[PDB]
Amino acid sequence: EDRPSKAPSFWYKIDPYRTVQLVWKTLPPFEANGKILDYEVTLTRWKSHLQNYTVNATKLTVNLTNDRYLATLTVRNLVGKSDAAVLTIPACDFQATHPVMDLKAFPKDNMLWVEWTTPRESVKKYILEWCVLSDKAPCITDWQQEDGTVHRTYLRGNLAESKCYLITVTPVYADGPGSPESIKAYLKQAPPSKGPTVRTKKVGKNEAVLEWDQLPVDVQNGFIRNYTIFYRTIIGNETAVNVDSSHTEYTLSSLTSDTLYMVRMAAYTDEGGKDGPEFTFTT
Ligand SMILES: [Cl-]
Repeated sequence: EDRPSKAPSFWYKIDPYRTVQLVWKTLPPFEANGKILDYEVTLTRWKSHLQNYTVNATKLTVNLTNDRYLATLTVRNLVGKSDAAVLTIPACDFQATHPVMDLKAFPKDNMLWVEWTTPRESVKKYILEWCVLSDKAPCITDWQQEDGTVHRTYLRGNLAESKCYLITVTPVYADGPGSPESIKAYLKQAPPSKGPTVRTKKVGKNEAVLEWDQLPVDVQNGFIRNYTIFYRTIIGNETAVNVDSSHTEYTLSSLTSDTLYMVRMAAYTDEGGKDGPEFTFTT
């Protein structure tokens, strides 16, 4: 046989000394060239001694100083160890620059494609992170790695429908990271799983002020384009009104004094709408 053909994809996440969570990917069999026994990591605090760890996992958490660190990672099979994958963990006082330009993300062939403008400087590699935005879950990111030549690609892995992904592309140079650039996108959108709840702020005699709360990101199932307010009387006709997606209050005009009105709202995505709970009041 032979040792692993390739060095693993290699990246990190840091947040307060500071705690760094080194992470890597599992090399495919046709690159691992055999059963993977373990991985070897080393971290050299600038101008200090080399620290090392061997693990049979795909992550490593350590407490580092706010100094700089050079990281190395080698996956090991029976025949030997793969080439090392190098990282530079920038000193706390590091200033990143040179972001990507014209970042954009769009679904095509059931895959979520990301593309940007290839920068002037020469890039060593790209890092694409992405998590599902929710109000009942933190931003836990999946990720991948691309060569410095790439300027158009797709997120590798299992992506969900009706889920709003926050994608981040990060240039990587020998020096450290470039400035990140993010963007929100869906693999496939769909009618919201819930409609807005219309309630009366200020009830009047010849005019009513209605308010509602924006749909939590998880129930939208796609970018909300606009709302729609329906209302009628027990014996009247139903009137519909369009409302900008940014509005949280609307004022019904031309209302009859001492009357009962019935109201309900709808939320619309690029793929349809959803009604909310019916509501009633009286002038
Ligand atoms: Cl990868």
